[PDB]
Amino acid sequence: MENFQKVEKIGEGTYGVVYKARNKLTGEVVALKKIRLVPSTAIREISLLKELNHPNIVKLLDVIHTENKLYLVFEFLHQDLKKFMDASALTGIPLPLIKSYLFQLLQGLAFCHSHRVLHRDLKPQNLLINTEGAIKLADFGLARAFGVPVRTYTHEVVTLWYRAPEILLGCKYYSTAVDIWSLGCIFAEMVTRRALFPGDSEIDQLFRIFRTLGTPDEVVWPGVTSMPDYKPSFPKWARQDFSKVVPPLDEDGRSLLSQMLHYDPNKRISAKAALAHPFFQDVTKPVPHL
Ligand SMILES: Brc1cccc(-c2cc(NCc3ccncc3)n3nccc3n2)c1
Repeated sequence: MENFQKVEKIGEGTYGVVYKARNKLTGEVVALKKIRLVPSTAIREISLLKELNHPNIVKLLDVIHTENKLYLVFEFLHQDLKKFMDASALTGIPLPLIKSYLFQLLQGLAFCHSHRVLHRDLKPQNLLINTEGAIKLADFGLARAFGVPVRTYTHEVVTLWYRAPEILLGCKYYSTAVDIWSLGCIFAEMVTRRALFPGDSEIDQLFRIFRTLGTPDEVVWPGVTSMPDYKPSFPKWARQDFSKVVPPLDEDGRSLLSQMLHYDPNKRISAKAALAHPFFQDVTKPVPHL
């Protein structure tokens, strides 16, 4: 905390304020995250993340716990995907770059998932990009450490847009499939230049999902009608063709996206199988203009 000079507020994250900072001694530029409460379970979970190192995962440099306050020190990246998508609304991200980013994000997932660590709150705001054509996932593993609240510490609404349907339907246990759902929602958003499912409450989110993909049933999703927040009185909507949902996307893309958005989490494609999908046959790594 005093080992760091604040350079600038980046924003108010899920768990606290996020700062760009400089290591006062070493001069290293880092992202400093304050985690508002701390519990031994959290400290032990966090420490395990220091080993979860991968080029597509923002590096956890240190955990500082002093005076019952908690700070996480990460590798700093200059830009996130949400700002990048906004900045390129006029023209859209070129497909070769969307493809490269999707490819790298799936690599990040495949790595963490193989160590059985989930993100659970993937969203454009925590996908970070550099001037080298790289993209990295920020805040991996934190949801398991600190929970995911409804409001941030500054009362901002945590988005539901990328939340998997099994969460919304009140599953007690999350699998890695929840991240593949979020990431498919982001893939669709990069392609169309519009969020796929911009829900503004849990039921609005669910009902937006049903409107596009069909109200799930026992045929598409064995066991769905027995989940805690499922109701027989949900309206029954018919599925739309993906040709209509993500129009410009080619047949490989639409086929991969559909597998990433399968209702049944057990059927939803894994990150590892997604990397082998023919969509990625001609993948390259362009530099974004930035
Ligand atoms: Br607020 C908020 C919510 C979720 C993630 C981040 C965030 C942003 C960046 N940098 C992107 C950025 C930097 C400066 N200004 C805007 C965005 N970094 N870099 C390392 C971790 C990290 N976490 C910030």
